[PDB]
Amino acid sequence: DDKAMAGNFWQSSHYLQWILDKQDLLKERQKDLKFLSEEEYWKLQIFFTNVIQALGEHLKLRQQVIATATVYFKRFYARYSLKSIDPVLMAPTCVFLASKVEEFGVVSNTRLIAAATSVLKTRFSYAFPKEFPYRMNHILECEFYLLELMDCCLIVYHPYRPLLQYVQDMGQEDMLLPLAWRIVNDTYRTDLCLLYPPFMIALACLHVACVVQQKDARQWFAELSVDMEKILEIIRVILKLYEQWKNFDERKEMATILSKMPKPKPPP
Amino acid sequence: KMDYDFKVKLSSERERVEDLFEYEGCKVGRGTYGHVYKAKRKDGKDDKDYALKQIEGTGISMSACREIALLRELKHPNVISLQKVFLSHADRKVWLLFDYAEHDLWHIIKFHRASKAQLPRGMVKSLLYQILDGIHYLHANWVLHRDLKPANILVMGEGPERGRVKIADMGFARLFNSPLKPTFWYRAPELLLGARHYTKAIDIWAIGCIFAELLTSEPIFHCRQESNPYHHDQLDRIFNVMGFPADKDWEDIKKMPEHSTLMKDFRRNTYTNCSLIKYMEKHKVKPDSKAFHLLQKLLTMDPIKRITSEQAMQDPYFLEDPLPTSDVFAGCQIPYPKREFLTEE
Ligand SMILES: CNC(=O)c1cc2c(Oc3ccc(I)cc3)cncc2s1
Repeated sequence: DDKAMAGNFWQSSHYLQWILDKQDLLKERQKDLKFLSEEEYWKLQIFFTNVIQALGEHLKLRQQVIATATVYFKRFYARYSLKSIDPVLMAPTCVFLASKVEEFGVVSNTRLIAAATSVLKTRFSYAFPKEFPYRMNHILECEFYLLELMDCCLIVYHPYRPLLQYVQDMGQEDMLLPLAWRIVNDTYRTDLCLLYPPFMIALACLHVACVVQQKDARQWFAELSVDMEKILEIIRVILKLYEQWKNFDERKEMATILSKMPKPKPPP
Repeated sequence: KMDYDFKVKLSSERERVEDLFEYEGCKVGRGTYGHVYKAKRKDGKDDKDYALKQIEGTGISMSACREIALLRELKHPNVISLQKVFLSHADRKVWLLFDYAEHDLWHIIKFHRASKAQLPRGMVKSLLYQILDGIHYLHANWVLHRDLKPANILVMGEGPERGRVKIADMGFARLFNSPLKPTFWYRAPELLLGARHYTKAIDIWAIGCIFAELLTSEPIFHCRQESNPYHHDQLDRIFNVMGFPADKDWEDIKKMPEHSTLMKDFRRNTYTNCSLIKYMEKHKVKPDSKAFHLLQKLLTMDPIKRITSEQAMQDPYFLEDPLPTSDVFAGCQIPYPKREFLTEE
């Protein structure tokens, strides 16, 4: 565990700059909703969340690095249009940059490209007819743009750590953590990480886990000093995600949705 | 492949280091990190001196990445503050901007050691307190420095931060947090005996060394210069100063990878009349001073018996006259020379 800056969230760039207003986000999104429906935009985001996950697993990265790379991606496109940079290029760039914020091992250039090439063909050929078309020099170029445009904000906080402390506090690690952890993973298929402090997301995921497993934790939740209204908002987003998940067939739909994307304009 | 419009818009808005800052010929530091220049705003009438750091190599390396990642978040008066990052796409170089520190402990201690051919009363104490303050802030955020030495204890010159310590050049990237992955005067004995990981205590040892050097103007574990962590002569120097640890002093020493090597090379009896007390007595430091007792608590052989930075800040040393001051120069005229520029090719 890379515990750098762990107790500093309330003074962090994450909190001070990258907890966004839901309306500002929705307004910036409009330019891309000229081409895509709100539903199709969400489906795209889910899709690339899954792409980043697959790349990370392939490179044997711990979940924390993958989550960080996922947030970079979300942050970039929260601000800039899908057409600004090919997300097929952005996704591996996020993984690459995130992996460098850690010092326990390095992703070489060949291993990153080989991983991008291999994951897209074997796991995502339903969305992509052609092989991965970018070379490492494109990744490096994209990486500079990504760093610049995130205002060099690299340290990202995630729900996993507070979740661990909460289930420990409950004394219910065996029963609840696997399910709650998995629900944290699922929240990255939504905008929650741009809107809420991660401990709130942890609590919402722990709550849903408790409900799924018919574990009464009302007294424990009462003993907390938190805005429970906010937690309920988060829970509702989680419940909505699962309904979208049910109605979404990304393998059947994503080629169509990708073709609708606005594409980068070439130079004249 | 980017959007053309997106690309030329970003190109048009991009702050370029050579447009904003004058630093041609104003190099003040060179090293493995890269180059450091004294810089001034070309436009905004700052009349404020800056430090421009061009990071070694191209692209963003693990070293570069982690340095930016952590400096982007760390905020403390005694830790050098990152003002801006410039990314130069053409040559793929990274530039970091800092407020400029006229002075550092390497040059300040050197200036004194030459004068054998600390003048304000509480300067030494003030320096140490601020060093401890800064390292404590890092440690509380689970950030190790890992390369502490006089040369990167900076001190601000004339200006609104006159005499304020700035800890710089944190060893932000170490593979697997290991010393074993690519002088030793400031290295803790566990490092020299094959410690696998940097620790808080290893920084505290280095602070102890710095404190002793401030008191005497001499590096306490001075040794000859130049992959394997074991360095015989450096251990010899430490034992010549500290004495050779008893079993009860450092019970876990047996767990160090190089312990058997130490045994093969060193006899306890070689150092029987060696102690920090005798060492400091030869350099006119009173062993019953609060200063000495605190120094002894920093320079503990066994890392787990070494005082923490917070416990050090609470030492009654700092309650004794003269008290630590925000300005280590305490209003006094700064006699130290300004930095000379490097015109070497
Ligand atoms: C790796 N070095 C650095 O990160 C920095 C060097 C300096 C500096 O110049 C110095 C030049 C030589 C020495 I020795 C120490 C500082 C003056 N102000 C700020 C900084 S930040």
